Amino acid sequence: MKADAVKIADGVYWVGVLDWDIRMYHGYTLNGTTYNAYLVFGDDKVALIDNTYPGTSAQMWGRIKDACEKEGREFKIDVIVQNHVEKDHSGALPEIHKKFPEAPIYCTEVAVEGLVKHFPSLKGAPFKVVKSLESIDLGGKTLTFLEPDSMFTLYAEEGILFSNDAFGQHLCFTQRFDHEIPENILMDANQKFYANLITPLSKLVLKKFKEVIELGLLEKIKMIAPSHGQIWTDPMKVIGAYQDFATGKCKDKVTIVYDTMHGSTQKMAHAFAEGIMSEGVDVKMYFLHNDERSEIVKDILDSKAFLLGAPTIYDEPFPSVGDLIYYLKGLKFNRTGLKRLALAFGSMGGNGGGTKVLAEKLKECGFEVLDEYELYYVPTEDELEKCYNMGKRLAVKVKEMKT
Amino acid sequence: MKADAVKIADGVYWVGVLDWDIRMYHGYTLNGTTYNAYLVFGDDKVALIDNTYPGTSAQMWGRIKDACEKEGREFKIDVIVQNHVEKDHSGALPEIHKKFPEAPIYCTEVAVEGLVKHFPSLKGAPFKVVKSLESIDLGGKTLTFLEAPLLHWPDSMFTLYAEEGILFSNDAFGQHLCFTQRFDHEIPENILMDANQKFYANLITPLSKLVLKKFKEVIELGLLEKIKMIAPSHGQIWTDPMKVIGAYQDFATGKCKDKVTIVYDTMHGSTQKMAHAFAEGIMSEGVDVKMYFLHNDERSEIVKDILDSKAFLLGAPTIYDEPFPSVGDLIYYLKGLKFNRTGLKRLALAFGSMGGNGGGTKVLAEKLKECGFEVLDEYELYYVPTEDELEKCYNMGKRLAVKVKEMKT
Amino acid sequence: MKADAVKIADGVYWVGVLDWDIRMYHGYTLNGTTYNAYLVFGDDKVALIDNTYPGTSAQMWGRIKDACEKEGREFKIDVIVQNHVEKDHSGALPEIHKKFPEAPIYCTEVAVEGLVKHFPSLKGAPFKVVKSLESIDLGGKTLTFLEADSMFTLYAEEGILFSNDAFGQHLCFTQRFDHEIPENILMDANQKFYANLITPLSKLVLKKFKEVIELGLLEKIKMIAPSHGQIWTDPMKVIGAYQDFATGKCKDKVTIVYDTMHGSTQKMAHAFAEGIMSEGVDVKMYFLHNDERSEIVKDILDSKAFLLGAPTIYDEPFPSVGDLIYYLKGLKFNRTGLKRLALAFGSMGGNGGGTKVLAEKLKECGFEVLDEYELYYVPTEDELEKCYNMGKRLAVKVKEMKT
Amino acid sequence: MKADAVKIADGVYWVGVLDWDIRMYHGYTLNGTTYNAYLVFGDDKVALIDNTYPGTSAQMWGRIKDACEKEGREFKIDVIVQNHVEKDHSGALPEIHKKFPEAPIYCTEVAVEGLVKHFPSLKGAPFKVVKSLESIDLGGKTLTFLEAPLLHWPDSMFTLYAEEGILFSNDAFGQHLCFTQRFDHEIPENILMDANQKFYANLITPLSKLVLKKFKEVIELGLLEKIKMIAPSHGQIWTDPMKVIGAYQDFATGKCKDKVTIVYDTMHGSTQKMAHAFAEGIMSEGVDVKMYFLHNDERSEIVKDILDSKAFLLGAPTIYDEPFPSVGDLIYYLKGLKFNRTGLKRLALAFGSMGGNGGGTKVLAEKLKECGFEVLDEYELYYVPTEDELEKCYNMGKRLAVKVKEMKT
Ligand SMILES: Cc1cc2nc3c(=O)[nH]c(=O)nc-3n(C[C@H](O)[C@H](O)[C@H](O)COP(=O)(O)O)c2cc1C
Ligand SMILES: Cc1cc2nc3c(=O)[nH]c(=O)nc-3n(C[C@H](O)[C@H](O)[C@H](O)COP(=O)(O)O)c2cc1C
Ligand SMILES: Cc1cc2nc3c(=O)[nH]c(=O)nc-3n(C[C@H](O)[C@H](O)[C@H](O)COP(=O)(O)O)c2cc1C
Ligand SMILES: Cc1cc2nc3c(=O)[nH]c(=O)nc-3n(C[C@H](O)[C@H](O)[C@H](O)COP(=O)(O)O)c2cc1C
Ligand SMILES: [Ca+2]
Ligand SMILES: [Ca+2]
Ligand SMILES: [Ca+2]
Ligand SMILES: [Ca+2]
Ligand SMILES: [Ca+2]
Ligand SMILES: [Ca+2]
Ligand SMILES: [Ca+2]
Ligand SMILES: [Ca+2]
Ligand SMILES: [Ca+2]
Ligand SMILES: [Ca+2]
Ligand SMILES: [Ca+2]
Ligand SMILES: [Ca+2]
Ligand SMILES: [Ca+2]
Ligand SMILES: [Ca+2]
Ligand SMILES: [Ca+2]
Ligand code: NA
Ligand SMILES: [Tb+3]
Ligand SMILES: [Tb+3]
Ligand SMILES: [Tb+3]
Ligand SMILES: [Tb+3]
Repeated sequence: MKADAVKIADGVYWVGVLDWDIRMYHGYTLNGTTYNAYLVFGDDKVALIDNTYPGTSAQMWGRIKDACEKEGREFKIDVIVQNHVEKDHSGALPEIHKKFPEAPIYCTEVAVEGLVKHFPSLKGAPFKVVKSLESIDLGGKTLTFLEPDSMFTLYAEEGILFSNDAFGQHLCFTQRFDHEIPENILMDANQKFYANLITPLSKLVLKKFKEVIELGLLEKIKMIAPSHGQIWTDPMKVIGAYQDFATGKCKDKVTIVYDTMHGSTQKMAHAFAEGIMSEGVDVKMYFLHNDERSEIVKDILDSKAFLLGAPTIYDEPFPSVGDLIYYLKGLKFNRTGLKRLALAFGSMGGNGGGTKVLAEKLKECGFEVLDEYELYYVPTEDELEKCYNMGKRLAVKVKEMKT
Repeated sequence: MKADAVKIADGVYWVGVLDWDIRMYHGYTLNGTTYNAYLVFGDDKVALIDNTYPGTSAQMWGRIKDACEKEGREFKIDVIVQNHVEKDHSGALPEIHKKFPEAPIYCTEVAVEGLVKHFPSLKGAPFKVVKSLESIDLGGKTLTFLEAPLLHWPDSMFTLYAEEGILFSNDAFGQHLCFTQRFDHEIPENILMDANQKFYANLITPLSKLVLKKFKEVIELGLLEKIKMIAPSHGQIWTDPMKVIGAYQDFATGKCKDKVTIVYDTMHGSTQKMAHAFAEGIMSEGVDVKMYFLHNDERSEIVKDILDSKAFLLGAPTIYDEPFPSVGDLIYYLKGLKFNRTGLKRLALAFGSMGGNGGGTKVLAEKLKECGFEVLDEYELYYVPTEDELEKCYNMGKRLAVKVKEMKT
Repeated sequence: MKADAVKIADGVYWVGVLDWDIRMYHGYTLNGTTYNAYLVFGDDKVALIDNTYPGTSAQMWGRIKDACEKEGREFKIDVIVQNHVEKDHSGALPEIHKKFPEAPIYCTEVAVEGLVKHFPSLKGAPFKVVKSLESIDLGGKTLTFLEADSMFTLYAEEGILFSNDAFGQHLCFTQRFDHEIPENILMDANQKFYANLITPLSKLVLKKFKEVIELGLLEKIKMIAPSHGQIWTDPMKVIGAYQDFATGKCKDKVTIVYDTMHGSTQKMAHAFAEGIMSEGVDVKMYFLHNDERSEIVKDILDSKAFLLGAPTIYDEPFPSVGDLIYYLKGLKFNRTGLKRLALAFGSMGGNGGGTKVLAEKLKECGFEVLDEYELYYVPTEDELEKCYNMGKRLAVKVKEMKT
Repeated sequence: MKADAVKIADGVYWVGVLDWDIRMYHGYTLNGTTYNAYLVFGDDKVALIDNTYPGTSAQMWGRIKDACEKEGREFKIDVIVQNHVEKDHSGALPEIHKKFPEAPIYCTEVAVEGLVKHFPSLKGAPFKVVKSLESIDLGGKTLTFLEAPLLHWPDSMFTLYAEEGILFSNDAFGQHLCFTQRFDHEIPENILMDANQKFYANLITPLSKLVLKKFKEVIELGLLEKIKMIAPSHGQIWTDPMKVIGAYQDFATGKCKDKVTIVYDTMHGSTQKMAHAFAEGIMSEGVDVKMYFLHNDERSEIVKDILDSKAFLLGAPTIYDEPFPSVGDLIYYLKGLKFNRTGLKRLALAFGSMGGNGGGTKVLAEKLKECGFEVLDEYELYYVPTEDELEKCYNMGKRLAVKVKEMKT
């Protein structure tokens, strides 16, 4: 396939893949994504950093051949860098190794095991295990590798950090850089990526950033080139966002999620929202029947409170909540340093109990559950006024919470 | 709307609603359903048994008018029977009460409170509370009301038209089917019995001990033989009531097939490969397999197949120390259904792929035990299975299938 | 239901409905919408302008009650204004007329017929037919009705135009005004609304705007309060956007749409995109298997070219294209004054013919069809280079077209 | 992957793939399917008949190895048969040729060009072009290749194992079903025949005149009686070949039921009300109705029901002078299927609601005529139907149903 490479610096090209048509990846919704791969042309050696998903290499090979032609160089890769084992970035490694079998493959020790388990044809390939802070000279360009299957690669002379999934966003535009798309789209996508993939590592993000700041390594980063989405020409913008998300900096905002069979829990959810809105607090409303866990958690990330509602069905809450609860148990939002507030609610026709389960699970997920409200069938006008008042009292507590 | 009634016995008509276009109801998938309502014409009085979902009464009113015209009777309803409070059978009650405000409403004591909570305009309506058992005479036809026959729902009743032995069972013995044909014998048996199995699996499973208790009582009392037809609130009318009663007895006592239901989810395909390998092992022993992929399959079809399966396998990869979250929906649903209430603890295996510390399979095993399954083993592997690891899945599936065949029915 | 009204001016409130959970309306996808209704308090009479979808009045009644309480007025509506017959804005009229049966209903002559056909209980209601430029005095506030079944209502003293669907956007936020949400979200939603609902009326928008500019009506508009979405505190921003869309002002951009059974048409679509991108022209890629007609036409609206691809199935193009083609026949993009460029493409296994149908239908929809390309089964490397070259030549022509 | 082969006759095995988790294929909905591949062991040579979709060969290789082991034979393929080029049956050919590069590949002349276009690594493979009625001897078993039997696809052929009368028919007589059971008689007849009807409706309808021509040729010549089993490329194997042959004859000649298929779309619900009212009229005459809502129903199920319906109703509201656009997808699909090729011009009515000038119903009538239907009438109304307008829909449906019952197929 003929496909053009994009120059990102002198002798450095993006040779990635535009996955235009994918709509979901591991339960994360998106309007396409990219698998970013990079080609560094030293005076003596050409290095390929990461690659692409199995079966999607046609674009990558076209861009590699285009870059080599633009550089007046033969079609040859001398060094292969594999920053991560996951197949969205290593899926073409068996093809690359077959075409260039003498090119050493630089990766971590655990990555050698993971890559051969994925791709048995790589058994006996020339792996060069990196045990951190190792560097190689390409001829006027230095690549420093920093580590368990993942690592970052720094092109030292220009300060380009090949950060793999860190600082990535699932976006698929013809534009390659952060500044070429609307800021709201970029930052919303970055927020979704942090919420779904970085939240449980929040304490690690804080610990690592202080080390990097105190050592003086932050100032050596001029560009961040991740494995998905846009390339950051303003690295402090994404670093700042990660710091805010890792420390629990939230808006005066509440995320409400519910499911319903006959509509009563929906009426309650809307009534809680009216109470919250009466205090000038923002609301995001999600209906589990047709909304996505990945968008929900994006909004929980900068919300100070989270309401979850569902009716009772055979003594349990409506089962769609179990998917979100399992996902929240994995994400561990309390790792951000904040225990967001919460309320559990729902309608019932007999013994009830679903709201009691929701309250217990919200506490297990790290939320500070303030109250529960379960009612019988269709809410009366007075019961909807109770939902409003509860939402109003919650919204006052939200505004009093610092940062 | 002009719509014809269907005669089901002398002076008894179906006047229900064909909900042609609904595809899902409380998370239960279906290709339309019906809201079955019935008109019983006595010599002196007419009774309407149940009605329909809010906003769907146009067909019902057309059929009621047609039935009156076929009977040579005035357009009048004397008695309103509510066998349940849920809006799929009581949604038109405010309209019926407004048209016929002196027609008493027969229902249970709790149903009065539930009906007024749904529909405040019914405050002050002429409710007639049925306590345990009560009969009324329509003139040559007797309706006997039986309060909370499965005990669990105090808002429900069965109504028996005694002289012809027609049991108006409400949701009991119902199936979510929408055909122009009204009777059990007018559609393919597999469609009818598959729909009945799905209805039991999703709605009756946790009440299995009560179904058996109620059946033993009815058989020892001699009431079973008075039932000549079962006219439920959804789907087909049973002209062969022992066929559905027999099926309910089998499902309530845990009579299963030499069959395994496998459910999994996957991000990169490794758990899928494992699931297929377990199936190959099971199939090598002549045991049936149903395979479900949680990415796009439905909880309501899954539990239909668990109901007559002797084993259940659940697989998912690990994502941040937990199993892939789609399993949580099915696990919450199984916790509600309580399959152990059938008297059988179906066998189970938990499996999955991992990239680091793993742990998702140990969570699946704990949850399967909480849902009442007898978890025999767990198998978690690293990334893509090797040929030998797929052979271990096959062997595990083969050993499970031998155990499934040795389990007595 | 307890729900607060929002003051938009002295004695003027938004008393609408937040339809939080709707995801589709007449085949138009959205993340909820609103049904905006307005309450105007004259010194002598109170007027309700529009209302809401059947079964969604709970919020509206709560906000009306709240507004009357904030004003120190009794719960009473003296005048009812119905700017449109469609049920998303007239669905509560039977309830409003039942509560206030002596309140006249102001609407156009055709609207009386359509409202009684929807709601037979309104037979005998006190309708007051409007012909155009009719005014009513509420006591210190004047409402001027403009017939344009639909009409605009102007609150003359403050220059507030109640424009019904004109200038609307399908958005559901707690924030009510244009300036309170990200500009990209507002303008993308406005673009989608124009593309799906105003495109075929483009010649009328330009005729009306010229009439309104030549006269002194435009400067009397200080705020545009539509029936969906945000209220425009900057009315020239949306009027300007409507002018651009009605005159065919496009970007150097191409929208590519395709469907595929085995993946060959997808490969072709991606190869055309690579050619287009080599010339610095933007690409939006849609896959009909799971993408939406309403998003597709949003992007066609500011694209200078449109590529449509599909394989042949029993001598016809893959049937999903028929839905988009029927929709484009209704929208009439040539009414913007521009015949956007187009190419038809696809793969076949025998006699083919699907691309010839696509090319004929694109011409019927008003596109300037430049070429067609149909190939046999999987494209070879040379055939993908042909797609690239065709896309490259199209992109040169796109850049030469005067905006 | 370890996976067992299934013996279907002496030295003949199914070695196919269970695609458990697929839900859609080229716009055709299904609950999984299979890619049926077969191994014929003669005394001296083994032949593989078709294979599977790219990336799904793991099961196939396991079953091939298993069948060899069951026969006490080495793991070797001597002859490769490609009854079609399409990748669901040729996707593993590059792997099979790489493992057994001297095994000739029997296929049609066009098929060589199509296979090399899909798979360039097959350039220089040992293709053996078939011209029809050609046979090969495997040692006590004979395979007879029949070029383009349905005529329309020059890439296809049928293979007959002459001694046992097993016809490997590729997609002809196939069904998209995925069960552990392999034969027609091991599953409910309604599931099998409904799946067969769906397969004919979506894939064979436009070839109906060729089906009749081919069958007439086969019957006068007497080759019909040499067919003891039909082993297609998807779904169940026919141990009762006259059952599927009979069904194909009925579908190819336009034998229909007293049945009407109604399809509609709606924005505000008025067209839905009309559709339901037409159905009530039809049902009053004892004629069957299938109702489809284009918002969430599938073209492949719709055309299944059109195939044995004597009439077809299509409704949609007007949106900017055109019918609601979802109808365009169904119309494009019907233009391809050419139901008039069955020899019957099914009756039709176009209907819809409008808010201004209308015109959508006139477009629907023109398109229905282009698709080969006999359009009897059109009915377009303003906004919400009144009770009298719904009575008109009922009466129109009643008159259509009387005409449906008078039609002799
Ligand atoms: C299938 C099903 C099972 C139910 N099981 C229970 C139950 O175990 N306990 C209970 O209190 N209510 C049960 N209900 C009643 C609902 O909880 C009740 O209708 C509630 O008002 C529904 O709220 P919703 O309108 O938000 O769906 C059940 C309802 C359905 C349809
Ligand atoms: C977002 C994400 C989070 C993950 N978290 C973990 C983890 O916490 N522990 C672990 O062992 N593996 C983890 N993995 C790796 C997967 O479990 C691993 O890739 C596995 O092989 C996937 O199985 P599958 O192919 O069935 O999806 C994670 C993978 C992803 C994409
Ligand atoms: C159900 C079906 C019907 C087909 N009909 C035709 C046809 O009428 N004419 C033709 O030339 N090819 C036909 N083909 C072959 C396809 O056009 C061919 O595979 C094409 O390359 C598919 O493109 P895609 O890979 O983009 O789906 C048909 C294929 C299928 C599966
Ligand atoms: C976006 C849109 C465009 C419309 N365009 C037209 C039109 O061009 N001509 C017309 O007669 N009616 C038009 N209508 C009105 C519908 O045809 C009318 O509301 C009809 O009653 C809808 O029927 P349904 O309820 O079955 O959707 C339009 C409606 C909408 C929402
Ligand atoms: Ca340079
Ligand atoms: Ca897309
Ligand atoms: Ca290890
Ligand atoms: Ca349907
Ligand atoms: Ca009487
Ligand atoms: Ca008892
Ligand atoms: Ca851990
Ligand atoms: Ca254990
Ligand atoms: Ca939503
Ligand atoms: Ca008129
Ligand atoms: Ca499935
Ligand atoms: Ca031999
Ligand atoms: Ca011939
Ligand atoms: Ca017109
Ligand atoms: Ca006509
Ligand atoms: Na009421
Ligand atoms: Tb990644
Ligand atoms: Tb029910
Ligand atoms: Tb509107
Ligand atoms: Tb096929």
